[PDB]
Amino acid sequence: SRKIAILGYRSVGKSSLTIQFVEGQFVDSYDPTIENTFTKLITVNGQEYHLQLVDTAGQDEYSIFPQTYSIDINGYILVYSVTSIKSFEVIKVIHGKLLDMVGKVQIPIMLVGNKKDLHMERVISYEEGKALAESWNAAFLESSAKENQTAVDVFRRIILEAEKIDGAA
Ligand SMILES: Nc1nc2c(ncn2[C@@H]2O[C@H](COP(=O)(O)OP(=O)(O)O)[C@@H](O)[C@H]2O)c(=O)[nH]1
Ligand SMILES: [Mg+2]
Repeated sequence: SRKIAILGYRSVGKSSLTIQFVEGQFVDSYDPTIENTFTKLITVNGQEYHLQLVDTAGQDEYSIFPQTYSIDINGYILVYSVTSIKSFEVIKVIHGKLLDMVGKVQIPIMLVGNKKDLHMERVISYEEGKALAESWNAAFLESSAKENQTAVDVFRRIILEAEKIDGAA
């Protein structure tokens, strides 16, 4: 049982992949940007896995200081956009600090790149992102809400690293 926190700029497509991922199905999904908690129970290798993710925007991209973000999770999935130097740079910021705040051990970190159909432009480099995810020992993933297959790939790849990071902490 681990809850993964979602950190994605505005209209980055959080709610889109949150619904497409959790359900594992690309549905119409065309609502505003409401915050909430989601859940996804699945079995990997016969082993049960219960994940719960949240999409919030209290103040900052996610606010490091007390602001309803004092949840009790055990995961983190930051969504970076292949078009918003803002989405990926802030994600790298909130992380640096956040990490610095908890000063804990290796926790499940997932760097997912949403809005893949935009990658056609790819403003951020797969590398820079690689070195980043490698820095925190996180996994770098690039998918699209409008695409299930990609999502799925993010579901397995994450649970996987989730395993490694678990061995550490
Ligand atoms: N091109 C593209 N747009 C997406 C994708 N996922 C969501 N979006 C966009 O996200 C925008 C806002 O919806 P939403 O999912 O609520 O983003 P959120 O405000 O960050 O949660 C809409 O303009 C959607 O087109 C995607 O996979 N590809
Ligand atoms: Mg939203």
